[PDB]
Amino acid sequence: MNTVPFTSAPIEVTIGIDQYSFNVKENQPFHGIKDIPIGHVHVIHFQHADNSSMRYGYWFDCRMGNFYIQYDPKDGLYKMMEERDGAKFENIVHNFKERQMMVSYPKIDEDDTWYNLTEFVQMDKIRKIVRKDENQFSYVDSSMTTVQENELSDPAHSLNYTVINFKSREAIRPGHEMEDFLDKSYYLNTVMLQGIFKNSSNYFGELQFAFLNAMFFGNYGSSLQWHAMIELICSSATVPKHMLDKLDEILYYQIKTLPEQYSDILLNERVWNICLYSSFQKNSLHNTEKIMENKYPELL
Amino acid sequence: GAMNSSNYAELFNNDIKLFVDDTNVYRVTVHKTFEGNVATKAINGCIFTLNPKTGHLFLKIIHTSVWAGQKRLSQLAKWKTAEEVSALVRSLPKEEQPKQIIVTRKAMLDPLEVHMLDFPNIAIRPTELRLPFSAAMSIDKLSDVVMKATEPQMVLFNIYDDWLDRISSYTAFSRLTLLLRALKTNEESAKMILLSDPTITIKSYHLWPSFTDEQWITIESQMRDLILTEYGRKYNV
Ligand SMILES: O=C(N/N=C/c1cccs1)C1CC1
Repeated sequence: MNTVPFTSAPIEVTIGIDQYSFNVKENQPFHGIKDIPIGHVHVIHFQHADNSSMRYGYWFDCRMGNFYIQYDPKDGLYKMMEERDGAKFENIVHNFKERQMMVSYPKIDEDDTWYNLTEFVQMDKIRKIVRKDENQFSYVDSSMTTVQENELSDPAHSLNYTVINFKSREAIRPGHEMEDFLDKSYYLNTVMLQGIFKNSSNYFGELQFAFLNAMFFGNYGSSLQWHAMIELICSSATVPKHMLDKLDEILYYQIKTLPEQYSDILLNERVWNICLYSSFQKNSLHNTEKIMENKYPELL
Repeated sequence: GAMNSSNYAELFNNDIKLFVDDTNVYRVTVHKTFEGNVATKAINGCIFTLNPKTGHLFLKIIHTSVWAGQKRLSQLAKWKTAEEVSALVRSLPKEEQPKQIIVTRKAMLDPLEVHMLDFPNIAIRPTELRLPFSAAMSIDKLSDVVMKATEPQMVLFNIYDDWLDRISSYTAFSRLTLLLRALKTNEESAKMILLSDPTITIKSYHLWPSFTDEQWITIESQMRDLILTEYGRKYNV
């Protein structure tokens, strides 16, 4: 088990850790989060009591170093930082635990939710989408735009998702216009899987990270990226059978974890109706179709 | 953007543009089989690609053989149209390639766009206008060349005959759409009006009779007149 201590909590803020969250009061003696499960990525995220817009947060992996949080009164945000002095850090952690000023990562032992949402997400791939290589952890917020969004302004702050475009030369082989546009299999399997992602796990990984950014940060272009990567698979007549079954599990747990009140801002009607009911793979997402119908029949 | 009544005079500026209509590309007759089921037989069709400023018509004849052994023919029709439009633009010298292509039916957008990926600077646009180009096969000489064709074939026409020697593009296009509208809503009567007088002939290199200016005025009034009578009959107004 690992720990992310907090120096202080000077401003009222709702703190998220993965799918859990806690309200902390201005200058409440809060000093961090303990018992964080090793083995998966994690995200710690903040919504100030006074700015209900701007969500923001840090993706990290406790194996890659000792990380803590410190409010910066100049820039006005809780900042993640790395402590290189291992001894100094165990010392801070131990003292705060002794004083019991830390909340416990509240995992139910039956619950594989976070594993299921993060199965293919790897810290190394996150740091390629969020390029800032002086840090081991990755800052994402509500306002950050994607590279594809930027092509249609500041590139240092961009989400470098892999660009998917169904009406591009990349996606359409000359002489197979109609075929490739109606049946994206060659774009999925040769261009994206074999070409760019190298394997389905990296693709699922980006798909999942995009989802999480979409629902935890309210990041619009992440939601666009998640839907595009779903649509590419569902609009391909030829998908490896192992990908279809893994996809149905992946989407099931994403829909399951979805805030019911944001179902209409986070799920694109067209894409979902096409994947579940029109596409080549309409019959291959039974678990996903069953939870969508019982929980959001309106969207369909 | 979409083409509508507001931005209608843009048709007659000096930016090259083409209208593409696919309504006559895949044509069938429906008939009964010996066992009493229904079957279609295809007949030859055409892509109606028109420069509204110049009157140049690129009538690409679609021979039934194109359909042989193919499924989902109405969907394929849209892709074949786009493939042929694209081939037409590639065939044209650079200074003659259009800056816009305006499809008369929105279902052509994705196919043309995909086929025109090599021409990112050509804008594919829909239209909100209700253009009567489907009636192009009511023009006897165009129907005749389509139906006689034994192979794919491009045939070039000026759909304005020599009118531009005497009227603007704006006026020529209004006359053409008026005639085609009339031919659409009541072919028999429209054709009667055009040909009633045996002393007004069609030149061998023309599509329409050689009306004088005053006779065109009368003809247009007769066409107007027909279209509003028909609207009266059709809506019991
Ligand atoms: O337009 C959006 N609003 N999202 C709001 C959120 C606030 C907090 C979590 S999601 C994003 C697509 C989801």
